[PDB]
Amino acid sequence: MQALLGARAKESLDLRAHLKQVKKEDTEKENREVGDWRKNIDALSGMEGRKKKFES
Amino acid sequence: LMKILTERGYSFVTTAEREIVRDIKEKLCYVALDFENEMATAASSSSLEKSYELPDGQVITIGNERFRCPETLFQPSFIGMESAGIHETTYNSIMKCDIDIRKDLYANNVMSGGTTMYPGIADRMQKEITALAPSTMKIKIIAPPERKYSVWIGGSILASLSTFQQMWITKQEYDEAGPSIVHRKCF
Repeated sequence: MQALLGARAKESLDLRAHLKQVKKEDTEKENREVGDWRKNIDALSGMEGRKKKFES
Repeated sequence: LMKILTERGYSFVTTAEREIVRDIKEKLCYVALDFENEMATAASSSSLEKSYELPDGQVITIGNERFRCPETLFQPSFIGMESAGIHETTYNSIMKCDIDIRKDLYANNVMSGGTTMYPGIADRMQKEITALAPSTMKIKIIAPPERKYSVWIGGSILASLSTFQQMWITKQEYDEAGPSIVHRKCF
């Protein structure tokens, strides 16, 4: 009386935690696309002089 | 300016006189960022007048005429033109462009040509557009010392760009097509 419902619970937890597991696999093996970037700036710090080109 | 200087007792009607008024304007006039308040005192006191030496030893001073002249840029009705001014036309050129363009044109209002050298014009034009423009948007004027000379300078830049060397009509294509070629090769 104690073994059958145990086995059924094992199967159900297996299927659910296993879909959870296969998707969490994709989450963990690649966590790079969920990252970000520094996005630096040059900002042209030279407001003391101008440029050589004809347009400037 | 010549008509309002006539009102003040300085009548300029011949060519020499006209060329002189243009020179006076260039050295004495300014836009004013508040026409009515500037006029309220310019028309009441000599403290807002500026002198000019005429070529014959005579002198002239200019009072509210000093700013009423450039004011026509904001009020074209002064010379009989059916227009609200250069800031409304500037505003409409920004406004009539696509909605994703408008923000970039508000922030890049470029003054060019001459008359851009009237003191205060670069600032009044930013004020006049800001007053018409939506909030949030940045309104900004570009007004380098290369003003009035900007078209020539642009010509120098353009004529010498590598990206422009294919835009020239040669004197081959010209004779085969005639001068109407300019409408196909230039603009």
